[PDB]
Amino acid sequence: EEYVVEKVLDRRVVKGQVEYLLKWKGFSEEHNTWEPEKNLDCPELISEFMK
Amino acid sequence: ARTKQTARKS
Repeated sequence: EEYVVEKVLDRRVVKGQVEYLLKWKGFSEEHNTWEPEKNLDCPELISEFMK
Repeated sequence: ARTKQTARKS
């Protein structure tokens, strides 16, 4: 259930939570998922995105 | 001790 993240692609705010669209490392783009911010352990990828 | 960029998938 924990996986290496490759890139943070997008961000949204839904139902009171920030969610990020993640491209998982080694997985095709058809496996991308939105994940709430509490699930993320990739602060430097969020930072790259926020540029 | 090297870091990795990770996340839990719902």
